[PDB]
Amino acid sequence: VKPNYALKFTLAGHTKAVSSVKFSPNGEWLASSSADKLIKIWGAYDGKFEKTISGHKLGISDVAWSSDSNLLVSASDDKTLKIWDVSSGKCLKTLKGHSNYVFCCNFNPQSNLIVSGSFDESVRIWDVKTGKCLKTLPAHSDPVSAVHFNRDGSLIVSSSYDGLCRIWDTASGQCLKTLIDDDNPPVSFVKFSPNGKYILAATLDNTLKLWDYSKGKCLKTYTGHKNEKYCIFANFSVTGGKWIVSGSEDNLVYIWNLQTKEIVQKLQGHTDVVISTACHPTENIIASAALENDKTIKLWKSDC
Amino acid sequence: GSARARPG
Repeated sequence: VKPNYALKFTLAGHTKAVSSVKFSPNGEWLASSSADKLIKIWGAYDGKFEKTISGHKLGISDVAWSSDSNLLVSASDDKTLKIWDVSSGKCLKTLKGHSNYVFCCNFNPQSNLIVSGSFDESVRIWDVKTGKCLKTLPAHSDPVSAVHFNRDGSLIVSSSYDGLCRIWDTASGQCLKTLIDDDNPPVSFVKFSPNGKYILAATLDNTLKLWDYSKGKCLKTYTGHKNEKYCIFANFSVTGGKWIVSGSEDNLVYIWNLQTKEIVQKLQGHTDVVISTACHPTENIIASAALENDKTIKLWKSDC
Repeated sequence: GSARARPG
């Protein structure tokens, strides 16, 4: 069977490239970050603009939700992360210590920690309550494109333009595993699978790969899209059929069958690089967002 | 802008 994602809403309002969209864990909201220095909150089901959250002095590259859906963290070119109370819109904490653009960020499931990756080639682990940087990992030798906690928070996966994917022990900060492949093309994105056993890694040779990271074996590859220049988010879609979902530099959203690797759908409508996609936690809904020549978020809905 | 929205 194949999905039939259809366009439901186009969300306009950002005045520069959108950089990242994330659904709240409770399914109610979509958060978007933008080069226009703003976070915007939208209704996940009717597409209705809810609010604007502001305070970064430069554009934002990533945003992430706490498990209880009450907080956001954003990563900015202004070298800071900010922790935000969604209901009030207030900045609760400004996390300082990176020496270049902060690129990627995430909460752990407990949501007592934040992990960040930066152009300064480090991964930092931050205390949410106090805002203090707990650890600075000399993780990579080029900008860090993605950081993600596994399901119990005990592991972090990081990716970098240096061509490496690394698995880190959260508590000890030591590197547990380094994944290298072929001629080590830049790794533009990585994240754990929902069950925590796999990682999905994007490389700028137009390729996504599913890895058993402990065994160091590439189980799947997903190709056919265009990804040579940008750090594009990819996703496991698990609310219906088991798909892989990714944006693309040919302005399309691609959806693959996870097991067969075949493309099962291509979503048309954006007019610039689809830098970010996200999958709704309970419904067969995709959010997609695109760069400067587009500036919109689209919501798509499928029967499976 | 933002680093993610720039090529590299």
